[PDB]
Amino acid sequence: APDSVDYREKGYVTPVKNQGQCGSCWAFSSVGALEGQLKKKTGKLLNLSPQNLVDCVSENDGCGGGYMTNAFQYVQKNRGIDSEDAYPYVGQEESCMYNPTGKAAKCRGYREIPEGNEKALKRAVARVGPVSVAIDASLTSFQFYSKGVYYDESCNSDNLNHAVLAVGYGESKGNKHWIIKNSWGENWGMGGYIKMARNKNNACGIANLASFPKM
Ligand SMILES: *[C@@H](C(=O)O)[C@H](O)C(=O)N[C@@H](CC(C)C)C(=O)NCCCCNC(N)=[NH2+]
Ligand SMILES: [Ca+2]
Repeated sequence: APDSVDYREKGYVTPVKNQGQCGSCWAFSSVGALEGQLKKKTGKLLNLSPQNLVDCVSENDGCGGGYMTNAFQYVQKNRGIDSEDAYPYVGQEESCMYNPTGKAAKCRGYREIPEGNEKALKRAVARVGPVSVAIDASLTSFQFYSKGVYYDESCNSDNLNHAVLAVGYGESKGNKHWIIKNSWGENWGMGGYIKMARNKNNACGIANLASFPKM
């Protein structure tokens, strides 16, 4: 794998969204990974709809939370997911209103990254594209993060609670990092992004629940 990669630079990443108060981080994380694969396979960069996943992925619990693997499994079974235009985010649970006419991507399965393995994660990011991951996002320091490579020793790898998107990795000031796209709006962090310490004993559990959709 290359020393660094940044998928934002290749145009594989849509703009930063804002999930609001709904517990739908898992939906934003999922469409982020599907959006990456869509661009890589078609050349089109398009917003896919997290609302579609929130209302329809019945293995999950809407605004009460969910998993990305369950979301990819839904898109495969359903034979598609709508675009954001065809199924707009409203930040609260509604009945399923999927319309195949608005279908913008498909999914033929998903793959998990070996638990805790940051090197497999790096290679997945290098080979595949943006990868859905989960972290401990509960610390005050994460929430008020503004710039630099994030590291806080109180972060708990066994307390995953927030799903994000790994869109690259690199190194700043001799500190290795992952480039992480969050869903708290473009004002948060560095334009809605965060560089999180890489190769520091799986900090924040970034490699504990990673996965990506097959397309
Ligand atoms: C994340 C967020 O909006 O900030 C959001 O609360 C979320 O979904 N968290 C996940 C945990 C990460 C993906 C590690 C969540 O808590 N999943 C478990 C939800 C409980 C499942 N219930 C049903 N019926 N499946
Ligand atoms: Ca499942």
